[PDB]
Amino acid sequence: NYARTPTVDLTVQHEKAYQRQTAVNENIRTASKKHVNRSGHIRYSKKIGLGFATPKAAINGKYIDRKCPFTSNVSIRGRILRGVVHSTKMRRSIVIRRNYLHFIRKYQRYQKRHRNITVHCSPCFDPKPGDEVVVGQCRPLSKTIRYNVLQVV
Amino acid sequence: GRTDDVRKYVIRRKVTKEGKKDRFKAPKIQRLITSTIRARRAKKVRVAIDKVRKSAAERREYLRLVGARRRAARQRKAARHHSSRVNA
Amino acid sequence: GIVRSRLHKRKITGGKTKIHRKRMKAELGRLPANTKLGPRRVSPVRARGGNFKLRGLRLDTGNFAWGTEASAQRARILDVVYNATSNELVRTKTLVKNCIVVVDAAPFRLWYAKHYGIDLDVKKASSKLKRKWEYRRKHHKIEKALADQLREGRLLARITSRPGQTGRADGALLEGAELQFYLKKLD
Amino acid sequence: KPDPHEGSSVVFLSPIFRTSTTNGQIRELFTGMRVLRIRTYRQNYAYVYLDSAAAAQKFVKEKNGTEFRGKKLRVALSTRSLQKEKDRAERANLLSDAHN
RNA sequence: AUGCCUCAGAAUCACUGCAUUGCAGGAAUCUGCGCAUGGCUCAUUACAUCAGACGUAAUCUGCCGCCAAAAUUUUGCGG
RNA sequence: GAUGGGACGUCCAGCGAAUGAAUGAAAUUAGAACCAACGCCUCCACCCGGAGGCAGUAAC
RNA sequence: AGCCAGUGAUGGCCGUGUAGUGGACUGCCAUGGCGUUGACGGGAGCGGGGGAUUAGGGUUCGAUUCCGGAGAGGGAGCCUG
Ligand SMILES: [K+]
Ligand SMILES: [K+]
Ligand SMILES: [Mg+2]
Ligand SMILES: [Mg+2]
Ligand SMILES: [Mg+2]
Ligand SMILES: [Mg+2]
Ligand SMILES: [Mg+2]
Ligand SMILES: [Mg+2]
Ligand SMILES: [Mg+2]
Ligand SMILES: [Mg+2]
Ligand SMILES: [Mg+2]
Ligand SMILES: [Mg+2]
Ligand SMILES: [Mg+2]
Ligand SMILES: [Mg+2]
Ligand code: NA
Ligand code: NA
Ligand code: NA
Repeated sequence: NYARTPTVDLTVQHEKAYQRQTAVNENIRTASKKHVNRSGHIRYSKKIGLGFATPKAAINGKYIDRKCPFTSNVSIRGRILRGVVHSTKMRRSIVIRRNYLHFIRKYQRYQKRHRNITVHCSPCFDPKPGDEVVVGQCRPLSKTIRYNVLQVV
Repeated sequence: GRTDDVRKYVIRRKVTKEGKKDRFKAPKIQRLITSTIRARRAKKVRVAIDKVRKSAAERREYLRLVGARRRAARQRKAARHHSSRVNA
Repeated sequence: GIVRSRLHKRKITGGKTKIHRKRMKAELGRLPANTKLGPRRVSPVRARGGNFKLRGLRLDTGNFAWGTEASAQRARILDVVYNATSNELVRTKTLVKNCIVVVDAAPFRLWYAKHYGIDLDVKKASSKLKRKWEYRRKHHKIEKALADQLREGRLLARITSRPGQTGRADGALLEGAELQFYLKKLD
Repeated sequence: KPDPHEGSSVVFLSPIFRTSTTNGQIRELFTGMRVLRIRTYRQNYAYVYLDSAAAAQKFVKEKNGTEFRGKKLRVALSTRSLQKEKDRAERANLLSDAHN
């Protein structure tokens, strides 16, 4: 008689506005499984360029993250860096630290330096301080954020 | 009225210049349409329509080339499958 | 005037940046349109590189899409009922992107009758159209919330265009869990 | 490189609508000649086999462009030899017998 | 010290030279393009500017190159 | 009466722009049996009506 | 020797504005961000290619021809393109 009625998730819809992916329509039931995960839900995911694999959490998850490299319109291009997780206090953001040696020509010796960078982390990753991450350059996402986490080792 | 000569109704003003006979000044008439201008207007449309027709010909030749290559590939596949069937 | 540069901002260290050079035309901003709801009124703006932007002021109609049926109709907006930014926008009746509005449902009722033969003029149809209706209705199902709203005379939709940039108020009807999410808030 | 069409006794009718024509009205089109099997192929064309090779030559004549329930009835000659169809049929029957 | 006329946008100067109801040159104005380049100086300025390496899949782009174009019931006459 | 086949007529169907839907590939296993209608091949010389099976087979 | 948050400081959500990204900007939410590897403040100073002095390592100058930036007494606003 009538089509079945879905229900709100209540574990991801905890904001003032309805959270949704802009790439697919969750209300369309089509005969082709173009964008369908193992659970049968409609979910959009893609492969980023270089030799990086899309995590299974991204394909089979339920978060939204309109800033995610694997499930949104953010594109990775530029340079690739590695660092050490320094702090994970902000929401969906972490601070990584890069340590390097600088060469002083007059004394023929090295000295230690460091630099702090703030990056965006998708919910498919769960880094902790002391971990090692690989990040890739993207378009400006905030006042100080220019990188996205691609892999946690 | 329409289709009436206008080339001699234009007035001429006499300028009495010393040392020679008076010059007569008449304006140049604008928007005078002759047979050469009519042919010039009509050539533009026929040249334009030939350009779009020769572009349709170029598209047809490209489509024929694409179709011929796919026909050959299907024929080769059918021959392989046909040979496999009769070798059973 | 208004600028969009980072020169007036503090550094991450908290220090103050000493500004040399003046303000450039390439980084200007402009005053917001603040589109209201009413008889149509627009104002052209000459943007960079030529080209014209249209400022929406008091729009009242647009094209609204029925996503499930992949159609659209031209309908008149009746009122604004919700806004995720602040209640002040709902109170002042401001049309912006993602605003929740209601529409008159008359065009969508007419389309449903002429496509499926169900009336929420039908009996005067050709036999081959009647046969086509039976096929379409064979494996088509409407949902509770949509059928109730179409009978009532209004249904909810969200604005999909940016009225202050293009001067158009277009949107999509609400369906699925999105309809349930906003119905519970509107209670 | 001889033409493979003459001496065929098989004809081709281009605009024949099998959903509004039936075989009885198709056979009426040729009345003075004995008719072998008739085939229709859903792309609106048909094949008609005739007994004598001496036939179907004046049938191709005085019939190209004439009206047959509309559509102008384009008609030509086709190879489609009946003898080769019979051998294909008995080979298919033999092949199906081996399969089952 | 920034203006620009060719065979090829617009001359009835009551402008000039020859002819004798024309042929040329054409002051002035309208139109189109440029004046955001060049030249000068070094006051400001340390997550700024600059240099080496990279991006714009986050965008705009006249002049220049190679190209493209099948929308549109108009006009005359008799009503 | 047939999501039956052909005509006839009556509204749309150009580039660019706005909103919504579809396309923008696949690359982790091998054989069978029934019912719906779709395509072909054989009969009973054709037609009539009334039978029985997958030789081949990019799509239309 | 501590700096940053009324009035944006670091991040998140829906938007506005821009040619376009972005706390660039409005509303709401969390307590974050930087620092003895010298932040914050002060002094001198347009940056570079390069010049001077040459065992080697170094020290010092670069307003000035080329490249980049900024300005037209001071400082603000804008039209046409
Ligand atoms: K945003
Ligand atoms: K210009
Ligand atoms: Mg001249
Ligand atoms: Mg001018
Ligand atoms: Mg200059
Ligand atoms: Mg460089
Ligand atoms: Mg036309
Ligand atoms: Mg100075
Ligand atoms: Mg210098
Ligand atoms: Mg000085
Ligand atoms: Mg000098
Ligand atoms: Mg000097
Ligand atoms: Mg200047
Ligand atoms: Mg002075
Ligand atoms: Na003229
Ligand atoms: Na210096
Ligand atoms: Na310069």
